Amino acid sequence: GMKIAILGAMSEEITPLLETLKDYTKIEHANNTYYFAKYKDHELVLAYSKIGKVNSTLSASVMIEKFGAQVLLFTGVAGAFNPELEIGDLLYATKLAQYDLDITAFGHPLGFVPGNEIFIKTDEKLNNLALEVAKELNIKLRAGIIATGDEFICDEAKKAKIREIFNADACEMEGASVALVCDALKVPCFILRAMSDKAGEKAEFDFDEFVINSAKISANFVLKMCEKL
Amino acid sequence: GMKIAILGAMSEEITPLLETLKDYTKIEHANNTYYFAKYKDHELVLAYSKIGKVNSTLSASVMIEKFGAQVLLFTGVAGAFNPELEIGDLLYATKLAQYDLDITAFGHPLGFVPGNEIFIKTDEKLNNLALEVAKELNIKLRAGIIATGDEFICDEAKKAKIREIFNADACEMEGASVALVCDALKVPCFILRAMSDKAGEKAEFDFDEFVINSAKISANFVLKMCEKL
Ligand SMILES: CCC[C@H]1CN(Cc2c[nH]c3c(N)ncnc23)C[C@@H]1O
Ligand SMILES: CCC[C@H]1CN(Cc2c[nH]c3c(N)ncnc23)C[C@@H]1O
Repeated sequence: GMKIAILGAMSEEITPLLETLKDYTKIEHANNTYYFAKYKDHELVLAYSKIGKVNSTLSASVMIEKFGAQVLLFTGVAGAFNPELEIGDLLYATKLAQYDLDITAFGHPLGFVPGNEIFIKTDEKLNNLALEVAKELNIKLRAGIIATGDEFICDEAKKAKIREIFNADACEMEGASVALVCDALKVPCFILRAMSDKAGEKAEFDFDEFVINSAKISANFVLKMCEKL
Repeated sequence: GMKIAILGAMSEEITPLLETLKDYTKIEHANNTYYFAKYKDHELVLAYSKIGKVNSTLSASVMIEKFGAQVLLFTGVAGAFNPELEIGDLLYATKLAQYDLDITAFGHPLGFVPGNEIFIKTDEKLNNLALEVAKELNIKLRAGIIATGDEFICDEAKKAKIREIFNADACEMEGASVALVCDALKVPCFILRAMSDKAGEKAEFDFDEFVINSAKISANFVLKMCEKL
């Protein structure tokens, strides 16, 4: 009966969970709304953070430090880099980096600042739980590296560069920051993304067309994981 | 009295305060150390966050949500954009933006995400307090706009662009994120920076030469502000 945080970046990523849960209580905090529900005897706290690294860092910190979350599941969409990924495919992050954290003028690798590492890992036990849920429900699930930064990527050259440097399978704007917070606060973290676009030419149009559906796929999956916790 | 958080990004920005305080208690939390001291009968919490937006967001969130800080003073160094600023000069931020928060592909202004604003303001009463301290101690103090992002700027073209878009007087990697956290959590925030470099060609060398001294200037000033709180 651990307290579980479920976090997305946008309303579209969390609204499907709220509609499935049906009954919940709202609390205004940190210029946002935090939702509280009981799901199959688990206390849940849910929110969308708003877009980007700072917003998602704040929400993760609030869910743990203020509301006492003991596990955090992130659900949302992402831009696909690995050519085997199609729109709608699920990817969980084994590790994540910030591609736009840059003090390389002083000789450091891209994504590195003193005191930290380039990559942050997610929780092994949660990742193994996800694999058993995927097997149980006959859902295709890929493991990979996610590159996080505060830009919407819609450029083939930029995509290729980030993929080359970090061996990244997808990009988004919240994962590495959320995973960093959870690691710092000793909370098991799981980062799941469904592909909404391929992060190249006209990715903005694919995102618009597929965000609602891809968000539902990821949302469903994390709610099934809550059952096995 | 109110509980005061004093936050920097690097050891160089906070160590001068610790040496002045002499006596304090260290607590390991959020993969970092938080320092607790009494200064002229004011309860302080101090830390350096480590570099960048995510790290500084986390520390500000911890200081407020976990440790109950009621006011937050940020102290450190910055890269000067306004040509009237010289190395060592003090600038407090009236407002701040994230120059590298970019969903402009969907038509939004640079620095904007839905639910937030382009600029975040600092606390008027703290800024006026700083002006009285500057007058009292005969210290030159300038007000300006600070642009925040996760890159060390050492490029005249980048400097010119950020200055043009945001009317920014200086740049750094933590201010807008810290100010955003404080605003979200209803905590008065003050952001003070002493110039370490001019953010152009060979800014890395100027930073190295002047960081220790510039950091001490900012650190001294925020400690004097604590006396008037
Ligand atoms: C408004 C769009 C930005 C949302 C969607 N989300 C994930 C994402 C999907 N496709 C992406 C791409 N091509 N680049 C970056 N990130 C993403 C990150 C922000 O919360
Ligand atoms: C590795 C050094 C970067 C430190 C110093 N700090 C302020 C700063 C001074 N000069 C700057 C410039 N030209 N660009 C960005 N930021 C800065 C931001 C990071 O915490």
